[PDB]
Amino acid sequence: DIVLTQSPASLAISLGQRATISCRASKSVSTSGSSYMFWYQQKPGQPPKLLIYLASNLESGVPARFSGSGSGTDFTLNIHPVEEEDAAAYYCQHSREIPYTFGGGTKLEIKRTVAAPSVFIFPPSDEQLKSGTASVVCLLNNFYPREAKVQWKVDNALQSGNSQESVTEQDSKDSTYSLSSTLTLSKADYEKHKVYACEVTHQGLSSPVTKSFNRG
Amino acid sequence: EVQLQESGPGLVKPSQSLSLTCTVTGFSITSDYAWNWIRQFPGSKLEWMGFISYSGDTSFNPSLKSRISVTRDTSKNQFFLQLNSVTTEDTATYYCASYDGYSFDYWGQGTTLTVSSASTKGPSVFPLAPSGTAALGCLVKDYFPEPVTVSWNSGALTSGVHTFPAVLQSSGLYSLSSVVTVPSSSLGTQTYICNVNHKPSNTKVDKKVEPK
Repeated sequence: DIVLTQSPASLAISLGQRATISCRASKSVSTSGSSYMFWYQQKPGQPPKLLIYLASNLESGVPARFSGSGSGTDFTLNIHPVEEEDAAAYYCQHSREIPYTFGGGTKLEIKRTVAAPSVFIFPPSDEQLKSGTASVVCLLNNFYPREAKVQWKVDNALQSGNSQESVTEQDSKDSTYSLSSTLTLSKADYEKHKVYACEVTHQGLSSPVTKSFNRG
Repeated sequence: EVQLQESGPGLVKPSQSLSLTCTVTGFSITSDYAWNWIRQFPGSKLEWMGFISYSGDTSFNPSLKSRISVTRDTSKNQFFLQLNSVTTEDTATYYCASYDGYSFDYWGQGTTLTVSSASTKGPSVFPLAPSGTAALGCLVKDYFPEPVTVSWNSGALTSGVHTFPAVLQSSGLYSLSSVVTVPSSSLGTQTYICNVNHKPSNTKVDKKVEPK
């Protein structure tokens, strides 16, 4: 089988600049006077979207900011100028022979200015408490870069092992990320304590931001 | 004009068979093209599985040849995937796509498929009450398998919405949150409802999110 290797695995590029992604093949994907190479863009919850076909041809409905070049074993996707909506994964693929195979993908991050998260804390609903479990939710909204630290405090006691977090993909408009952290406790443990705090560290913040509530 | 749409069970047990359908509209599957199945694993790797051509000839990925079948129903303008003896390594999002010898132009929306012995479970939906800018949301908790969809105010509210990737809890059930930020002044005038759909369990929940 032909192995497609993409480089780099991830890159961060400023608006207006050029993004360059390479696809190298373990043997030639060029035959009968054509290069059977394709480039796709993919965002979460969506199928791959074909950008470039047969190495250098622009797909209908795709901006001419996207271009492809190369032949044989070496191929390049260029994006210029880079726009906010280009935040996505990019994949190469060949159709030179059976089986068709794909590159491992490249994540394009759009560089933007540092932005601090807006932090929000949510107590468990009364409806949920009926079920015997309490979920406490902390939201970090619209921040950049992605690196962030969330710490849970219950009656000033640092929590460990009882939280889960997830982070959105980069926003297609404002180039930010958002993050949700959930602290899970039994109703019994929740009712035993008073102060529930989410402490956020991010480079956009001069010092940690703590959002908290008192149960009651 | 040309559209492809996958359909399938969403959940199958280890060792049993997976069967998927791609419905093609706006183009006859006997006219032209090769009609492909492509899957994407949880860590995002893409794998081409096989195709059936307009003439009925098939080509398969050698890694799957012993358990893959690709068939068609020309009267319904549909083609099919069968994958036998599935394992947890067959958990993926499955896509159908066209190929004409130049380009892979048309793709389905994808169908999520989980291989697990666990039963389907519908989510509980809890409000994340709002207490400048205010945030509110819904916690969609304790469902299986993926996916859920969430919209706000029946699709009328889209700005500032963030729906987070689900996490698998220690119970083996998924949990996710969806949030939106809105003007604080709107909390007394605008109603807020999250619309949750979990197709595997036929769960449709509209949950009002009221200031507390």
